Amino acid sequence: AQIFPRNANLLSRLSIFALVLLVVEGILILGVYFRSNYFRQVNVAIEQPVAFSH
Amino acid sequence: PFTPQPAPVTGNTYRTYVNDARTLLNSYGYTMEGKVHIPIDRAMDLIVERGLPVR
Repeated sequence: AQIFPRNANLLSRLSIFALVLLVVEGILILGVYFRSNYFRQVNVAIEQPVAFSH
Repeated sequence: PFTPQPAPVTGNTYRTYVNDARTLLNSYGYTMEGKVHIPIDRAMDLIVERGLPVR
């Protein structure tokens, strides 16, 4: 209470928890983007110069 | 990018003519002037048996 306010305990516990969760979320971001259908161009009908129809 | 929903086609397709001719190939039958439909894999055996001319 000399330096910090009353909810410093609240903010510090939430900050350590949030740091763990953003590490987990950044790993989830990297994994999702490297497996994404945008990255590997999966289920994307890539346009050909004639538009052949199979 | 979800899996595309390919639009279900209509009109006639190749399958009607294809299975009509697949029926017409086996299973004997008649026509306008031909004496009998000799089936493929029986007419095939006959045409190798009387042979094609060689050279």
